[PDB]
Amino acid sequence: GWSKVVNFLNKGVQRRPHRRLPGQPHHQWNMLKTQLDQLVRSDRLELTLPRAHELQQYAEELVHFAKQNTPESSLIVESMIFTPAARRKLFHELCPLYANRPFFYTRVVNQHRLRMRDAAPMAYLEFVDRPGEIRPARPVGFERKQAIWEEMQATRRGRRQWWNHAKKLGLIDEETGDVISDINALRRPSAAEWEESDSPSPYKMVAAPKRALEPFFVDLPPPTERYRKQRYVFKRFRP
Amino acid sequence: LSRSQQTFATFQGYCVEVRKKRLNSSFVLRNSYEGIGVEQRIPLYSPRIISLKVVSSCASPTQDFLLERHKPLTRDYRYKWKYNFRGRWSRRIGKHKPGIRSVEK
Amino acid sequence: AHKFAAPPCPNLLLLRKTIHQRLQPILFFLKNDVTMGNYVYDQHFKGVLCSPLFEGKSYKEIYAMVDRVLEDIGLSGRVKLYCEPPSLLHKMKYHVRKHWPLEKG
Amino acid sequence: GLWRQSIVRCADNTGVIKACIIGIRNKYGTGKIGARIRVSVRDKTPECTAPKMPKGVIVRRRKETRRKDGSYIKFDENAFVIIQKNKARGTKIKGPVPMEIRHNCKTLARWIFA
RNA sequence: GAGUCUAGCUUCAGUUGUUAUCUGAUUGGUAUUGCAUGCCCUGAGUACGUAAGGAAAAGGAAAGGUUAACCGCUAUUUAAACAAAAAA
RNA sequence: CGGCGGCUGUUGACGGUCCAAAGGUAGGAAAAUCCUUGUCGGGUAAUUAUCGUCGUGCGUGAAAGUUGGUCCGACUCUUCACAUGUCGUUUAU
RNA sequence: UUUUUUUUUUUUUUUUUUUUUUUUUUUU
Repeated sequence: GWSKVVNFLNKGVQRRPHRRLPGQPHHQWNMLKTQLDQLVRSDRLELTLPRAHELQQYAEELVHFAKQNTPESSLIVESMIFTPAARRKLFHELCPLYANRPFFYTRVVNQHRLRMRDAAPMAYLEFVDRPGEIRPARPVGFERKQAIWEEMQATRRGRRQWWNHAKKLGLIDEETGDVISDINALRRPSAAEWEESDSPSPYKMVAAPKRALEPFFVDLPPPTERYRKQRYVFKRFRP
Repeated sequence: LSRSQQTFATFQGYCVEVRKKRLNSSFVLRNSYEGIGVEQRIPLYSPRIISLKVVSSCASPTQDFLLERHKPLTRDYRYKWKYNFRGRWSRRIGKHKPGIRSVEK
Repeated sequence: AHKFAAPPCPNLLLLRKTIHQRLQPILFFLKNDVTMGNYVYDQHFKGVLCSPLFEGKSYKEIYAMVDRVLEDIGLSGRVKLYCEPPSLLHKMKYHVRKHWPLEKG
Repeated sequence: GLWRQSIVRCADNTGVIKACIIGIRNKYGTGKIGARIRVSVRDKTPECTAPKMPKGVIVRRRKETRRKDGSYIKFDENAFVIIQKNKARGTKIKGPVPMEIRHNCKTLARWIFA
């Protein structure tokens, strides 16, 4: 090429909202559908930047419609997954998670590098507020209020800047015109928690950080290490 | 009809369409006279409308269903089955003739 | 529509007179069915019908009246008629756009 | 709208059933209501007395017609009326007649508002 | 030295065609028209003419046709269907 | 086993004369042939295109294969009917 | 919600609309 044609042709051309994909629409939709399930099952995927900016559109809608907990919404959620494992995870680990998160459960990170074999850009599509995340996420709900109160109590500048905002949240005592002293008073029960229903055993489980541990040892690799397979097989040339 | 001439007009017909808008809203009426069918659309907001009356109504949930903006049941519409065709000049892929394909198989 | 005249067509005239006398439709069309045979005339009919009498009734009852009316003249199994209520005239979107010949009789 | 080689009926009671258009003052086939056109008679009744080439004016049009007041008017058929010596040949007009007719022949119609 | 808005030049066709004397306190002294198809109306049944017959100065309007612009209305086609509650 | 015609007189059955083995038979006939508009009739707002017919305008010509009842048709042409962006005049995915 | 004529509007200006270029700098 010439590198000038690109510029000459692009004059007075509108941008496309939805990025084109190789194949018929029926194929494209299938592709995106399957990639959504694969993204749900992993927690981070490595994809090209254009594609990473495209899959995030449905990545948000899936979680947005999964939290309604309605027959109608359930249908739409059903209409966007394939495998049962993704359904299970979405309905048992992600829904409880984003209980207090209004929106924006995903992000895109650019790698600023080119593929060796393709010379193409690369990016990561990782969920927000997940173990081993690239960067930490901000608090929401009562956590946010506590953060804000901390900020306020830290220094004068924070107090001044958050003065207006604090009023709405109720962190300012109207009876004395000062920041609330006790912040735990604004604690409320969240949806994620378990409502109240109202031993000397040797087989008792042991507390541990993600899931408990059994009092017995089982000779078994992790879930991700008990099923091996060759990634790729060479194809001999036929001269 | 004519303000100067003081000529009025009275039309009668059955409602066929009600275009729901803000200011450009209109209603379409259809009738027959001596076997010839006539149709006329009248805007809602017009200064010429002398009077408007209803002779017979059809109050029922069916009318309410038509008088409401419904939402898609599912996101299946994105499939776009009508686009799944075969090129005339394209390679033979199965036993499908040139044109739109079928989903039974 | 029809350039020249056409051979005598008494059944078409009888159907037009009977439908306009009993069903009092508002959008009634008729023509000869060529899909049944090109070398045959005045045997098969096809058209569109719509009358207020079909409001608040199911399709079974709607078509039962048409069949009963056709029985009185002896053209039951020779007319392919599509009928919809006036309120649901939008269902006939893709049935009016088509050409409609003008038989002389 | 209307165009050459078009078959249109007659609203008058002269006896003619239909006629073929021969000419019109248009290029893009957008014939309007009230436009003079030449017709050739194709069929006639056993008791007709119309000429071979009657001259008339478009009365009714299938295509919708826009109004000055933002309304629209539509018909189910295309019919014309014969004109002779600046007057209609017949004595009555079948069906309604639209308002968009400068000619005074519309008075013979039964319902001008319909 | 630098930012903005601009003078001059340039621009479809084409031209050089404009103002003596000067209301005595008396309602004041040229003024954005270059241009042009057909049919209808006022002027007008007037000028003209035994009769038949039948003009112009000016303006006003309904078709057809060309160029350009635009999406308020209509027609064709087509897409979208997601975050008001700090108890969330 | 190549083919088969002149003058002249009354629309003209008939009469004169030259030549020759014999002097186009019948049928078809504006033609796989003359002429790229022969008269009249049917179709269309227009038909010289095409069918029917007349048999003169030039002319073809019988086991050289002529004519053709019925049946038959990947053989020219006239004409009727449905849909149709072939179209005036071009749009959207 | 977008495009289009099959819809709508104009048929005026030409010292006008518009524009890439401040020029007393006679040897960068």
